[PDB]
Amino acid sequence: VPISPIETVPVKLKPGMDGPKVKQWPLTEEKIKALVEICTEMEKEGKISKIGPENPYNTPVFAIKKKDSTKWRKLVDFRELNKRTQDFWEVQLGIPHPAGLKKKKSVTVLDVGDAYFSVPLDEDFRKYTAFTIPSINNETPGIRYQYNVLPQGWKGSPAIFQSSMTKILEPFAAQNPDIVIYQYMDDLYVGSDLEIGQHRTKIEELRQHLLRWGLTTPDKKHQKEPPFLWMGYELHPDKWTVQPIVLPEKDSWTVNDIQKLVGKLNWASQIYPGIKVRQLSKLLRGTKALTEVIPLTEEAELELAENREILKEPVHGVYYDPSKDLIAEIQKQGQGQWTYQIYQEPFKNLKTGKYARMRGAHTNDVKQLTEAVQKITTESIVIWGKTPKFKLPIQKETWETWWTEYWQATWIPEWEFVNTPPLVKLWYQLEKEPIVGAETFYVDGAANRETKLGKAGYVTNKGRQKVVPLTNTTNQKTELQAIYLALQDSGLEVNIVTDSQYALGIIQAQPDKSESELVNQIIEQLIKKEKVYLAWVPAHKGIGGNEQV
Amino acid sequence: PISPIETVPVKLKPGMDGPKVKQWPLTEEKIKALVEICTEMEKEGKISKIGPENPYNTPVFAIKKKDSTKWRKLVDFRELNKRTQDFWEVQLGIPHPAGLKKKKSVTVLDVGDAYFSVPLDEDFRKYTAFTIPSINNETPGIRYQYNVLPQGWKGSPAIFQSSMTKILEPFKKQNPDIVIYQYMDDLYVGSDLEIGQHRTKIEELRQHLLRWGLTTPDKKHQKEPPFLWMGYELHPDKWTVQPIVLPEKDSWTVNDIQKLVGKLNWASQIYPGIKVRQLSKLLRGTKALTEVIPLTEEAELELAENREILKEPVHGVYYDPSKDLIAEIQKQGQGQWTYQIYQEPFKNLKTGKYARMRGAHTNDVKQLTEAVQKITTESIVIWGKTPKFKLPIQKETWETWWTEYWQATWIPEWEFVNTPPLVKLWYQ
Ligand SMILES: N#C/C=C/c1cc(F)cc(Oc2ccc(F)cc2OCCn2ccc(=O)[nH]c2=O)c1
Repeated sequence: VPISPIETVPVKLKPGMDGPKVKQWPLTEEKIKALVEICTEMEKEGKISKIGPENPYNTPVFAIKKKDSTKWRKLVDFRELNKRTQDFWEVQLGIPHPAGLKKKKSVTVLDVGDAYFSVPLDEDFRKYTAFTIPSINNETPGIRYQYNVLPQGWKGSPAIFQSSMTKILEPFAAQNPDIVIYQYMDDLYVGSDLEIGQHRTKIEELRQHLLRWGLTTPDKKHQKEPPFLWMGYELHPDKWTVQPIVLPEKDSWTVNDIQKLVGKLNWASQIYPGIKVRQLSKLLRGTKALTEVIPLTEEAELELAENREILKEPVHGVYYDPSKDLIAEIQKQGQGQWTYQIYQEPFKNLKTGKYARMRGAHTNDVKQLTEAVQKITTESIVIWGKTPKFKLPIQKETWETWWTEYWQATWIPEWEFVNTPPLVKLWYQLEKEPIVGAETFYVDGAANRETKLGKAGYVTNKGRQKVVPLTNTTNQKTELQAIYLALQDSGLEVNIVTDSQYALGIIQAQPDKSESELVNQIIEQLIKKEKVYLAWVPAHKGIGGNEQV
Repeated sequence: PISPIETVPVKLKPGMDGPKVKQWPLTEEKIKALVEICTEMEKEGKISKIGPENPYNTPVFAIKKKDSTKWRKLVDFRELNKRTQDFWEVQLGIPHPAGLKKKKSVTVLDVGDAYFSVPLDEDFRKYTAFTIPSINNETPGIRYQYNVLPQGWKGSPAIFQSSMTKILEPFKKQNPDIVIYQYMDDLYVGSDLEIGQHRTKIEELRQHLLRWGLTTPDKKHQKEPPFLWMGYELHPDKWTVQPIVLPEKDSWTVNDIQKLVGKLNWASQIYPGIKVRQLSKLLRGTKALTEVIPLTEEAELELAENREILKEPVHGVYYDPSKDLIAEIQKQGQGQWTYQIYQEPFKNLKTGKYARMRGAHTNDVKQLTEAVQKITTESIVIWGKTPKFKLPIQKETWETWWTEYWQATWIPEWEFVNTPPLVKLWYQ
């Protein structure tokens, strides 16, 4: 019976709310007897206390049998009390990433038993946790209890436990600056560079401290020894990797199965380089029906095959050495997919990852590269608390040319060029000034929103003019189509004039790829030209405009 | 330390809870700086550690003072401000001196330290909670709350307003022509004095505040600065708007007249009295863009009329105090940036352009940052409040790098624009 002299954390109900009141009659004698057997022992240990029924509050009680029926477990549903309890500080958002851990000569894992019941509950609040064990029929007075300690499933339990643990660890860490303690949920992880004998002595010492405060640690074995299967990882003394990834074989796939698959792939991507989720996640654009059986496209099949080839043999990440420089390297996968590795030494990775651009209809390689650099910078600041040096497949002149003329402010930290094809380049550049000795194409196109017919055409200063009909199109498509016609029918140098702000918008963005075939063809033409000057004029003001519809 | 009054009781707006905001990840360097700073602040009783029963959180950052080698802690109170100060605008609100923008010189002094002498209402302290984060989520964050009036909270100068008034009273009487306005941690002092005697008067105010118990770390390098410049000086008399200019050319091509007609047609959204007709008639035929086109008399007359109407200010443009200020910035390249502060579209309360320096010092983010700071300062001087920016930058990028160059004790509201169009050159 380890009662604790731990200072309690003051707790309030949400303002204007009172304690929960719910009557529990049901159900059967057996459950009642089990509840008695449990509650007597809990009362004996001081975890709960029988109370006089003076205008109290109540909460439902259940008894649920685990596998191997030799033991029973009591389940109290506190949701209705959780509604009325005050908010607490967030407990733990993320877990620490293994790539950010430092190598230690010794690492010990400590599991604390009955953690919540070892930590007392604020006195004035205790009455709100009251519950009743039912009589065997015949409306006889039920057994009243209340919690003296943190109830399992109660809103404030994990946070209060965390702070209690921190305070308990406070005096030990003061006498032991040479060791590192990470606290996670009900577990403690103690690293040290102390010699194994000294380390084990210190661990036993810590165990004794914790036991003095009413917290238990394993006396059989000491149990966990590397691995160390933790939060989907495998932690080894000199290395870390993911737990084994298994990709199921199926003749049929639903949205759920694809979700799980893509999840496993994403998880696998942090270490195994080259993982591609694009074609497989594109099948998930079916966000309407979640139970719908989804047929696999050929692209998705090939991609999954590639991932299976990558996952064939194991790969491992290393740990972080603060004394060494931090390097990040990026490669383009070509489909709008990007992959990267973060490392210190050449044959070892701290971790890997991927960036994909789902955003936008049109984009280009340089901007995507910048976004990747951004993602990696954020991730690095989170994990190691610093920004990595970058190795990038881009010439400095390319980058400079892009950012100097770009409308958005962008910046990249210290980085150097690495030559590993494909290189990131500017595939075309529009002239800043009109070209002397070039045919001028006044272009335009229009569509009927109803009939979806539309057309596109041009007229040139040399008197040449063309008009082509279109079907199943839109005004935007007709404007782009007009520009494309002008490109097709012109020479190596061309001046185009458009009244479409949209088309000029797409072209001035300098995209190297798009999901639209038209824009792709326009891009090809633009690459094939020596000089292209695109100019814009107000529509319908009839300046130089096209009079034909 | 003693409490001059006990505490000024603070209530929230009905139906509003305290701020809960995520703390952004920080560099190890900045984390250590914050840890040091807060250890000292705890040692002085300014802040205290808190438990899990305090749900509220406010972000914190580490900047550098101005140019210094010493780290400064900057708490972002924007949310708490909106959840509190909106009710101390009415109740405790500081009146804004419309005559300040008319002065020839305006110096800015940092009075923040003063707030640290005054205790904060016991029940309100839990809303000042902030978190020094840990790297790689290794340890739970370090949690403090203020025991005294925090810098950056708009309630601080409001509470301290009376003390400030009575401290400044003797200086105001011997200098009745000097305008003094307090925005948060800052004291803006205007005068029509010659620059030298203006600086002397500012030093007089510094010594006055100092012998009255107010430190103002605007103090210099002591005697000899090597190449650098002294305390922030503004000149709101030169702060008027900017007109729209048209290119002056000896010869005009088809292209030039096309850009001209376009820009004028855009300008017609502001000035209704613009006519492009006679300029459009000259482009009637389909011609090569490089073909030089002589201007007729009608077109020239039209260009003269347009230039004449464009140099006069816009009619019916006034400041609505019930409406938020909006500042749009667009990047002009070559270290130049242009901006417009407005309320409703095409009605511009203020416009301007900034170029810091050319080459071998600064990048885009630094320039945009300094721009935002300057625009905000102007806005404060003129309307007594800051605008909400639309920033031409990627959100995550800005959220990463903005604290590097930020020298200001206040932060404005911002959102990010991925769209912006052709109109760039039209503002330059
Ligand atoms: N179960 C389980 C494991 C949990 C766990 C989680 C962590 F984030 C760190 C952890 O152990 C470490 C504790 C303190 C440290 F300073 C470093 C730790 O690194 C773990 C990697 N490791 C493991 C075994 C070993 O001999 N050396 C080593 O660096 C254990």
